[PDB]
Amino acid sequence: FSKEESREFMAIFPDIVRDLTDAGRHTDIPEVTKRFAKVLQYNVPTGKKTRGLSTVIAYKMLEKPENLTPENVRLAGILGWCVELLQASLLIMDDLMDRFLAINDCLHVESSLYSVLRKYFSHLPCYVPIIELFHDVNFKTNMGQSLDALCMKDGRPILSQFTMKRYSSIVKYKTSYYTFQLPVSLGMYLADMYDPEQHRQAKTILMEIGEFFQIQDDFLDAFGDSKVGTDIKEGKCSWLAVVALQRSNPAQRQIMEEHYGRPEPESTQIIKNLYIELGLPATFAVYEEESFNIIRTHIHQISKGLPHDLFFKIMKKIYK
Amino acid sequence: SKEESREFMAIFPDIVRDLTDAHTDIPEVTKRFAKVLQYNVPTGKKTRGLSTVIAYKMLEKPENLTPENVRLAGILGWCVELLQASLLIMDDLMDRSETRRGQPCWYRQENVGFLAINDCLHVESSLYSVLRKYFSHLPCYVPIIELFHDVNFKTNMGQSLDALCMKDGRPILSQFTMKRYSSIVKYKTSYYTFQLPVSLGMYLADMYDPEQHRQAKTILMEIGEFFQIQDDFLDAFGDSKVGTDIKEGKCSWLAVVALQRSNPAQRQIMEEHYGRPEPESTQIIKNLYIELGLPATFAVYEEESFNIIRTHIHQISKGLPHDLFFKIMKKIYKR
Ligand SMILES: CC(C)=CCC/C(Br)=C/COP(=O)(O)OP(=O)(O)O
Ligand SMILES: [Mg+2]
Ligand SMILES: [Mg+2]
Ligand SMILES: [Mg+2]
Ligand SMILES: [Mg+2]
Ligand SMILES: [Mg+2]
Repeated sequence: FSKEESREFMAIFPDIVRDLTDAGRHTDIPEVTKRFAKVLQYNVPTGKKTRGLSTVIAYKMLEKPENLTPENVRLAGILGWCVELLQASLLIMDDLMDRFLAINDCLHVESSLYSVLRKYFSHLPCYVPIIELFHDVNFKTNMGQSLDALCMKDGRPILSQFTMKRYSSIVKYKTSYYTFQLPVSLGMYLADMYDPEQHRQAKTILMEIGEFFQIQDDFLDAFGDSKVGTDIKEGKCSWLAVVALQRSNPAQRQIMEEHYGRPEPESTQIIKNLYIELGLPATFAVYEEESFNIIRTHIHQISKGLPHDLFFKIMKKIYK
Repeated sequence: SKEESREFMAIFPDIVRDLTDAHTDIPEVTKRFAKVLQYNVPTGKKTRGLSTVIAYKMLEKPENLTPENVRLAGILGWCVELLQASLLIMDDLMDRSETRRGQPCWYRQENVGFLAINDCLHVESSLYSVLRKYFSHLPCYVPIIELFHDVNFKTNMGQSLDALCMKDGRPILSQFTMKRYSSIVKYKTSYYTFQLPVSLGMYLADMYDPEQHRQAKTILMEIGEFFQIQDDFLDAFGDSKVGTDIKEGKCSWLAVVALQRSNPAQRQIMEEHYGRPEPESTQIIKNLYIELGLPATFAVYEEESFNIIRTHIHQISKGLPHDLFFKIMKKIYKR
């Protein structure tokens, strides 16, 4: 993302806060409105904002050059901030589950994106497709979070649940829909691209990119150079654990059963030692090459009048 | 009405099928979501859902009241019950309550706990899927979507304002003012309990006049305030549900009026004993409420508020039916 893109995007955030905390309306509840301004200011604008900026990039690469006015690029930025409000509601739910922030702040921040959509988009043709997309992505993300939770019982990982089929479903529902599909489908709708076949072709490639993203992330959690990775300690349904269980003989399976998802640092080292023994680094190297090649092929094959450069830009951001 | 109740209840199983049995690659989580809906949504009294059907039947032109349109009103009623189910799942986790209406709180069930947050967000999100299935081709679609999102935002402001009356599990009695109490009841309860069912009935009847919605809101916020004050009164003085508002340190009408009427010695009793777990501390507060004559004060408020609201309903103008607001009044005041 360019300096211009990053700065124009960040310039919108203070307007979003004023919009949601009823600036100019003279509210009967100033103390709780002032608190909500702090909830937004403290939790929404501080990250890398990759999902929000991806919404702007998608719109710029899908729209006709002649329709790329400062006004339309700003609307794309506002949609990007709606994605970042959803991201913030999900990160807040994570902070609450890990332990100023109240439990209902995640519901409140999620609800706030619909107020922003109504303010800026209610008179445009893309309004109902956009609100229906957010509704559907919200429901699917909740299904993904619940599927992830069904891999744990009484504080212990259920290793029988750690299948590649279940892993692929968790990544798709919990992460890929809101992280990869939502920004691109928002860009398409703002560019008045409603063709189901176009949305379907984009979704197919973006779910593939999303799966590589999460597998790379899972690999680096254990084998990256250090934040310090806690997936093993937390008993997470990670690609490493799924492939470990595929490759394990009964003795190796017993090591996973005894030491996976334990608080003792020694147990994390025992699992890392097993991942090394099982050749998960070499397996990841093969997956990375084969997955990159398949995704590059599918992007080159993209039809229905969709631009390739958008998907290559997204892919190159993940693989580098 | 028996017929109205049974008609309404007959819709629920279809809504569960719409949300779980219509994502074929993830059956374990759709089966679980059916159980979340079945536990939290259809048990006990469905007053808000049924009030949506009643409001519609009193707002719509008699000739337009088909079984099909009455069923759409019922589906909107269930969307209100879906919103309520989401709010109470979350509130019970926040307040660490044991039961609601005798049922163990959802978050307390095996292997839920803080996963109740995801279930809250999931149940709330689900009502928009119901709206899309049944209303996407009707003119009322976007107004109804916008009303649900706006009421959710306002209800969250109410819950957060309620929380600003507590610090580290201790009530902040300086926050217990009638103006703060009125604002909590308006945002936290009255919007989703009273405004939402009536505004849904109006939209389904193609009544979009902002002035009509404004006139309805003014009366329904007044009725909503008496409703919660009566509820607060009966928590302490009702004949045994067992009231735990004092133990929980709630910003109740009783606590607010007690602090208004208290001399400095009586204030110190509230400061020492309000929101404490000890049964003797609840007894001390109840005894203070009796000493301060809160029963007589409630009796006077009940009479005066009934007369003021009745006068305000007589003065309602535009097309709004007076009989709807009198019927709601009769249901709350029981006269
Ligand atoms: C946003 C959000 C989660 C709102 C909850 C609204 C409601 Br309704 C909360 C219930 O209110 P309260 O806890 O004061 O009494 P009780 O639990 O019925 O005894
Ligand atoms: Mg990770
Ligand atoms: Mg409660
Ligand atoms: Mg509460
Ligand atoms: Mg009560
Ligand atoms: Mg209670």
